[PDB]
Amino acid sequence: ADKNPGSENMTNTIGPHDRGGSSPIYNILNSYLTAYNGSHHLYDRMSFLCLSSQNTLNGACPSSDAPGTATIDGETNITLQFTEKRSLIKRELQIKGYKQFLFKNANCPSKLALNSSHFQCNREQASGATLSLYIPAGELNKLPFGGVWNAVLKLNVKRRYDTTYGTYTINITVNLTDKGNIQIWLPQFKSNARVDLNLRPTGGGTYIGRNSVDMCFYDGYSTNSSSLEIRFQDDNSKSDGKFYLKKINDDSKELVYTLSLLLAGKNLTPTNGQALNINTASLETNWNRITAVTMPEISVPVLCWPGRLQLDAKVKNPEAGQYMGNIKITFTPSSQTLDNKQVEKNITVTASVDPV
Repeated sequence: ADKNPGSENMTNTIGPHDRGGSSPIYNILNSYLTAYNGSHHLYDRMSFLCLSSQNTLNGACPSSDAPGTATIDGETNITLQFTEKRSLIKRELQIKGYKQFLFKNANCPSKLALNSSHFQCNREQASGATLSLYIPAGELNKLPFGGVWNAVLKLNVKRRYDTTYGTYTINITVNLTDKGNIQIWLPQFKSNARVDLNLRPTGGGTYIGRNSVDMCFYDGYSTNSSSLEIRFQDDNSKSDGKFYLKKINDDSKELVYTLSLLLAGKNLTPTNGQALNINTASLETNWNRITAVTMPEISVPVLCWPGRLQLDAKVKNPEAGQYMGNIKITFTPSSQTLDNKQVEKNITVTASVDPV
């Protein structure tokens, strides 16, 4: 059908793609018709130019008509800046671009650089042209961490050495997950987290203690997840929502403690085995130098939801000795409904009742 060139606004959503795998080719435009007319030949030399030759804000690539009359065969390299939604971190990816001409009586489907001079097919003038844009295989692998990476590609649509018809504004959104790196990060412990309750006698057989453990909940997605499920649980599940330390060498002797959690500005009170479901929108985030669980690498600090877990004990007439228990923390960040895996972290909790 006939088509008159002009400005257009487009949207592309890439993904979700997980950083654990190599990224495949992503088609942004495939032989998209930019212009065509069956009677005249005003569209016999369609060209596409970036707005700047080096500034990647909206895509950097040749910003004027190629000066040589020689046809430039092949594809144009476009360097495009992507900004991660939450972190505001900027990185550049390559987009490949090319045009193809349409002729009424013959076929010359050579790919031409966006900038190229026009040519005739068997002495015939083109009647129109298509535009193709894609992200080459492997480009996303360059990105440093999971998140929502956005770019706005801009190309002016032109009749070579003549009228500029308008601008194509192409919004590209890359949903880059990093599932293998979803984790509960503990700044003070690479492994085997342990806290002692620091019990001290206050007289009358009463013992009081308090300590805390810092953690950060990381979704491998720059905190773009809209909700999280979090739970704290211990061995001694006796079904009363309480947490117990047991005397080493004497399981029958127990010691009760309680938990409170400052989760990114929200004060919570976790009870044994009760899952907490929190909407993410109002939660604060912190930057943490969180490392990869295995691979792929997280090369630069990432956003996460910080939590300070406080353990309190006020205990009456406990028997002297060493006590120990475990807290199993589980975490599941929401998803657009794939439905992420649950991850965990274990904290060894101890306490000494020492009347000295």
